[PDB]
Amino acid sequence: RGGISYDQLAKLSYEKTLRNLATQTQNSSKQDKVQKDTKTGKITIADDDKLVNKLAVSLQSESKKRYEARKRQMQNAKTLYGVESFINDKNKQFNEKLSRES
Amino acid sequence: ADRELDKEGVERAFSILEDALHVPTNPEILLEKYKNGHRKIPAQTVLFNSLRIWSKYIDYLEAYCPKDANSSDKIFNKTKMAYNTVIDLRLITPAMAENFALFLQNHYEVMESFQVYEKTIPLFPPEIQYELWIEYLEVATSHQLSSLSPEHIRFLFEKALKNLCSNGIDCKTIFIAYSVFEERISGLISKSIEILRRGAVIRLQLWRMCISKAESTLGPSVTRELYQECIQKAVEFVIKFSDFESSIGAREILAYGAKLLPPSNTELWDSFEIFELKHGDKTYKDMLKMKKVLESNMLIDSASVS
Amino acid sequence: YLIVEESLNNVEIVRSLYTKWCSLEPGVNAWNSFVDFEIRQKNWNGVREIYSKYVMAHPQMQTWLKWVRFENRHGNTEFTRSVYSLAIDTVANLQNLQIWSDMEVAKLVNSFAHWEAAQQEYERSSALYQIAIEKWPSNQLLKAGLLDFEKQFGDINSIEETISYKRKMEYETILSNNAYDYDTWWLYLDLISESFPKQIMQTFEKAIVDSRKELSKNVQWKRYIYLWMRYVELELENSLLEEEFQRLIDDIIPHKHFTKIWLMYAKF
Repeated sequence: RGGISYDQLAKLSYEKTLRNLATQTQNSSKQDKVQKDTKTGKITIADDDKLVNKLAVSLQSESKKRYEARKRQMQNAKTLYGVESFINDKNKQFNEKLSRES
Repeated sequence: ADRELDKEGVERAFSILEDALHVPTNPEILLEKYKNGHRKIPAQTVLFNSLRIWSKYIDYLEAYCPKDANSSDKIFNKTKMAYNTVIDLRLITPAMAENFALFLQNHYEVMESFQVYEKTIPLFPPEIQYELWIEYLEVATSHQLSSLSPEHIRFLFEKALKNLCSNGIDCKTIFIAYSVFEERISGLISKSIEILRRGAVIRLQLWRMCISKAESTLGPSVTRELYQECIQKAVEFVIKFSDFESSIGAREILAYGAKLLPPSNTELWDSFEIFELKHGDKTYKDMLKMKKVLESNMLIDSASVS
Repeated sequence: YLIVEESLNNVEIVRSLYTKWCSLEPGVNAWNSFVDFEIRQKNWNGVREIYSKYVMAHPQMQTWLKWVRFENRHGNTEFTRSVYSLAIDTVANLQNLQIWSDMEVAKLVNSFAHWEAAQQEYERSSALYQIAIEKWPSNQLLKAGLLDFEKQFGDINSIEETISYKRKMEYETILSNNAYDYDTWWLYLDLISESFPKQIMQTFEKAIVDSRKELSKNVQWKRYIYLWMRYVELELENSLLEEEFQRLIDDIIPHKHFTKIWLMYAKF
């Protein structure tokens, strides 16, 4: 059983992002350089303006999904348990932590 | 295929169906690129994978081959390569793996049908291997053409019996088939330690009881060891079996009645056991009444504990 | 770093990144994602260069057998046996380093042989079992994995030749462990009288009658007696009958020279 180590979970989240990137290339199919400076050691890479927007929007959208999934998990966490007496949200939150330890 | 089989020859029915089954170079890549392909890659390329296509192709071959084929014929060489291609494509169902091994045994290719069981058991998970090991071990011991050495048949059991009880199956028959055949070819009662292992794996009471009958035929020295080991709801049944062994060959039996009644709740069947041991004599209703007195007192002690 | 440059379709920057990352010897998660990267890019000549380096960074059979699962996925027969020839020589070349176990080298010999069975060359499947057992006489797993290859692909006399050896080693190791199990002797002798006939066949019959006191024991000697008798015999018979016999010696003198050896054995 066990938890997943940070090497495997980095690998699994790497594979999920590759599969999602693969379906974005599949969906883009269905719907239809390096220059180093001489003066400085600085390096310049030509990019399309697309796929930089697409990465930025994807990182924003994944952040939205994880935010709202945790926010909905917040909603369930403060609506499920009501047996034990508490004082505030942080009481029920800490006594959920003690229930997790059992 | 079916319209052409009636109108034209089965050779015409093969030839239109041969064009379905070209295994081109690599089935692993084509199967995966089809599954990963989002409806763009046709199933024309991965048409070989379909089991339904192979079974009714083969059933034309196995119907068209004569009753005496003897491996000289083209068709028996053709249906064997078409059967072996299904195993190499690995799309073979266990009822279909029996139909090929049965196929070779009718046409006197018995010693190659043991290869057929050998290739496939590895591929299948247990709870299905148990039905192949019955048909494989039975051909080894019963079929008349199979001339396998008695150390080779004993290899086929104790490779299976060790492997198959390791994953964990009751294995009631294989123990008995390794128990029954030991007299017909070897002819000594090594049967017990071969069948003791059924009783002490790591139904089982129904394997232990029939054989402890069997050594009372041979010799009482190897009975009494089992009577000890038999007792070490299910526990109560084992105690009853020990009492029966004592009757066959009485104080040890009564003390055993105590050991069993003390093994576990209810104990009336044990009372039937001691009563049977008393009844077996052709001495005085004194030890018996004393026995019922001891049992009743023990029941009163149990009531006090409760 | 990778999935951003994957997202920008900069395939030459993830390739330059992976060449550096696999130079620092990080672990099998990096290489396996680097061989999965070239499969995406179809660079078949490049991914074959990786497994050349990947077996040198992680020398173990699950990296070598991963490379033959790569080649047998594509069906190139000329490339697959070249990897198979490189994998089995490196075990032989680097035998003294002791980095592949007995169970570990058995996976290479079996996956070499079962591939050669599918390539219809049974004589190469068969001969490598002999070189591996001789090259390694120590590992029983390669010897036992030799047998399952003969069971599937061999002709019946060859299986019975090899079966007789595994039964020989397994009957030998029980009798060395368990002292007096007289029913395994009456098969272990008949293992050697049936299929092993030779100097060993006579020798065990000495080694058995060494082990022979029970009612359960002494009839085994009766077996060795006739096993000797079917083929000295009087001399061993007097040595065993010494267990004790005044009536026997008087019975012996009246019917030893008078009547036979069978009469002599009747006293025993």
